Amino acid sequence: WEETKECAFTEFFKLAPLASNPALSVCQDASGWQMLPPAGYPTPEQLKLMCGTAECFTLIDAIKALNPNDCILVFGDVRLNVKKLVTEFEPSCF
Ligand code: NI
Repeated sequence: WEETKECAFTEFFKLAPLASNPALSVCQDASGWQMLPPAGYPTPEQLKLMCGTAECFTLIDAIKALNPNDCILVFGDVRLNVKKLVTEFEPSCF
């Protein structure tokens, strides 16, 4: 994956449909991990809760559906590659 190159700022606007996705607040509330605003990669306890929550799978797939680019999303001191995150999530649960 791309580990250095930053996303264009428009990458944030690509995330807009998640605000109309009911899986968003279910996953965030259940796990404590936030996509909006981005908290970055899940912490270990977060990931454990996400992997046991159906709606988190739904959300991650929803994010996949947005065609995230292979770049680093920067939000203050938060840095993550969303494309990497969503692609590696399911195996990360196993
Ligand atoms: Ni790489």
